[PDB]
Amino acid sequence: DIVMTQSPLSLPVTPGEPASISCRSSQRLVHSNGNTYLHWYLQKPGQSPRLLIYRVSNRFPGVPDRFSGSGSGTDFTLKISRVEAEDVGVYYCSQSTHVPYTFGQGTKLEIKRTVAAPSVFIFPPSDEQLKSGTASVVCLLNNFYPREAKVQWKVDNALQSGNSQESVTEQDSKDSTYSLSSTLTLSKADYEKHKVYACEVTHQGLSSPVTKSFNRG
Amino acid sequence: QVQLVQSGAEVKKPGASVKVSCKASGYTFTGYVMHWVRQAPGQGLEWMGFINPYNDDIQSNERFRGRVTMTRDTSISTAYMELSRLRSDDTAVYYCARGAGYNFDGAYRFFDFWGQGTMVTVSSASTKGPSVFPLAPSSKSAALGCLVKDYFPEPVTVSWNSGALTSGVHTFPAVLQSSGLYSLSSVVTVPSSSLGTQTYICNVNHKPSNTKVDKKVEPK
Amino acid sequence: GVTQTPKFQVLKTGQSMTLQCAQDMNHEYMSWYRQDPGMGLRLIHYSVGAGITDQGEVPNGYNVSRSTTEDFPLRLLSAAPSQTSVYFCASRPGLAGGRPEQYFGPGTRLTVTEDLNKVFPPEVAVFEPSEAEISHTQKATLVCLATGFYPDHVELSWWVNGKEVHSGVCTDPQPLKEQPALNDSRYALSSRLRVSATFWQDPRNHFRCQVQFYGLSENDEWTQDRAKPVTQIVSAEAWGRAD
Amino acid sequence: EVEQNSGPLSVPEGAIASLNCTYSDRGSQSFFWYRQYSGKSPELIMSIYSNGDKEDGRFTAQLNKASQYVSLLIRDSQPSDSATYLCAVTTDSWGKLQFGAGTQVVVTPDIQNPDPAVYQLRDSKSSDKSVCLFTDFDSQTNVSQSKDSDVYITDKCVLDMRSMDFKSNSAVAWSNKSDFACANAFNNSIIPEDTFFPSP
Ligand SMILES: [Cl-]
Ligand SMILES: [Zn+2]
Ligand SMILES: [Zn+2]
Ligand SMILES: [Zn+2]
Repeated sequence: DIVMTQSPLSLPVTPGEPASISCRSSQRLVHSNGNTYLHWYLQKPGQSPRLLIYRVSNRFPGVPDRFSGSGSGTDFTLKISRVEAEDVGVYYCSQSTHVPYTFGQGTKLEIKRTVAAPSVFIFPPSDEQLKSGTASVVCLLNNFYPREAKVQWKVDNALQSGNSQESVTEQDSKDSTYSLSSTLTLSKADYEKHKVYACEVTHQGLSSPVTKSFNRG
Repeated sequence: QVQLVQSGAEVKKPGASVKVSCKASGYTFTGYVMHWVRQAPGQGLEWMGFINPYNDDIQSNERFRGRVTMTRDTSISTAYMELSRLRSDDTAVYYCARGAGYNFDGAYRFFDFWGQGTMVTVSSASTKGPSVFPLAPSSKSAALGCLVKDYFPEPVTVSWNSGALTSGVHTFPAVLQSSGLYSLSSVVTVPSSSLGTQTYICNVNHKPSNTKVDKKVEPK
Repeated sequence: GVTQTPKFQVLKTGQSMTLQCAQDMNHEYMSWYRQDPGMGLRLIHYSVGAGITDQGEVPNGYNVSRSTTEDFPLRLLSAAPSQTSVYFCASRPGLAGGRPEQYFGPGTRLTVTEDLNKVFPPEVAVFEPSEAEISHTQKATLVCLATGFYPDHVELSWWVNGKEVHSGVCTDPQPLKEQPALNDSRYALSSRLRVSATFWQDPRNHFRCQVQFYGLSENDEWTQDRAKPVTQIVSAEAWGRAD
Repeated sequence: EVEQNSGPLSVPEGAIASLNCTYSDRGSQSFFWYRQYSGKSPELIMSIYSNGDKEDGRFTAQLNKASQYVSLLIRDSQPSDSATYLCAVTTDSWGKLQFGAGTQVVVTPDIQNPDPAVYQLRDSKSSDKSVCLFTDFDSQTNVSQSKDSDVYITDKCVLDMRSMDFKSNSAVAWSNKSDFACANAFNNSIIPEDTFFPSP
């Protein structure tokens, strides 16, 4: 098969600046009929891919004119003039001259809209979950940049560890911010043996570690 | 109004078979070829093959030759892909993607319209429907949500007031617990005041277990 | 008398259209008809004088506006495949007295499709007269063939030594469907030009068959490997052979 | 309602073509005839108001208001007259102009010296591609449509070399099948036994 190789796999860039992704093939891609079947697709979060550029330099209908392609032989390049918030996603270069069709690894676009702190929200477990012998406490960070955060759960001021998982959404289309959701899991038995429940949240967009808490159980 | 609408998500044990359908609307079905592309979770794209529904001509990726079966039914405007002898590393999203070449034109070598996709999970483990618990709003001057816990396999989908409420929501990537079952949270911010006004319900769907739950989320 | 543009137009489902109709007579009454093989002529809209309009027989998808006395355009909101037709603009004097004669404009041929990849230009070929026809009748017939075009919007013409010719020609009144069953089929057309044997066998005489095709514009978008099926002239030719 | 004589009317070159028209309401005042060629706009050719004849060139329109009947005769009918003729009627000076369905007229030429034959003609740029021409045949010989989906046959069309005094009919037929020569092409038509088939 033809291997496809994109240059930066992770490209962060501030709005209104130039962005440039390279792509490179193990062989030349000129079909016998004369055309060069090399393309560019973009995948946003929670969507299928969408064609931007086809046959090196042709923009697909709908695509803004700030996107453009070039190249010949083995080296090809996607260029964006003015990067905006809606450009966030994964950029794949593809080859269709020979069988089988092969894509590149993908290049993620991060936007360098800077510094913004989270809006924290603790949640006690529901009254109906507690019937079935388990208790889930949820700490919600919301709309923050950069992505780097740290959550420390504390129960009766005792730092808990290795009993909670966290999950994080992709960078948003509009505000260009992330959101996070940690979940401490305890038994019903152990839940009732304590009272003060809290998540401590450190982030470089905050001055001092904000913390939110409650008490029952 | 070109629309490609695929079959819902499924679960199959190792060594078995799965059959994904893709149904076209708003164009002449026989005019364009139909490719299939897959995506494993947190991975790139892989092309499997195509079927030209005019003449039944077929190409395939060497990797699947023997295992993959692409057919078509022109009367109902539907193309099929059937993969068999399923290994665990065939767990992925499977897309159908239309070629851009009308009537034997060379533009079929790139794709202009995709389907919504089909998650196929290969596992010996049992199917299980979720439990849905509220995340009641704080006693403080406003976020609430739904917690969908203990389901297998992926995926699920969450909406608010039958799809009416859409602004401010974040539905999180699922988390694989040590028990082998999946769990996620969906949340949403609303105005400080309007907890007494509005009546919020989350609509959870898990198709492999055939589960539909309409759970109220209100202060206590 | 009556002016009407454009002559031909192809359109995609959902697009919007504006049909221009001017007239240098000082007429008060102006109307729009449409003609389909089944029904015949059908009144869409009309205007008794400048500043007022009203609804005729089949008005649903159409909008009219009588601004000035001269002009009277017609507006299509969202094009449908039902609205594939020929549209005519008409005008009476409408004053209480003499000359109640209605005069029609040239007409506009409109075709609407689900997708514009179904439009193709015509392939054109000239076929030279047989040696047997020259021998048996002392005459020579050339034949022209316009093949595989869509939509049905074409004007065939014959040329000799750089000047157009009407004498001794005839073109088909109606074009053939290559695929008669399916209702979005491509089209074929033939024409002839007959000429004395002596004239064909002069090697200085040159013949040319032209087809003006009315398809897309440079504005319309195109994702296809083949060349954009734009408005163009395709043509083929033959010299006289002295054998 | 404006009702005309139906179908396509066939008339020999030089003969007279009769067209009728009848209307419903007695209040009708003006009466018009239009002439529409294939793929063109209607052209006004005659108009009557009072009862009786009105003659103009080879046209003769006639009106009788009592029987609510209108006519158009075409003397010495030429092949150029082949078109479809619309009848039109109004009550007022600004009242609605009600058209009729239309009556198609086909004027078949007088082929005095017929010599039916099927010739084969080759493409200018390819000896490979070729076409079959059925020509110089008598009027009242009808060419039928193709049965096969891959064989194309056009309908008969009338020619006129005006520098001479000669008119001929012609039909064209072609196909991409290797199973196709000019001998079999017009087998679906009933043609003269007379017909000339030269060597290919
Ligand atoms: Cl026919
Ligand atoms: Zn503890
Ligand atoms: Zn404890
Ligand atoms: Zn092999």
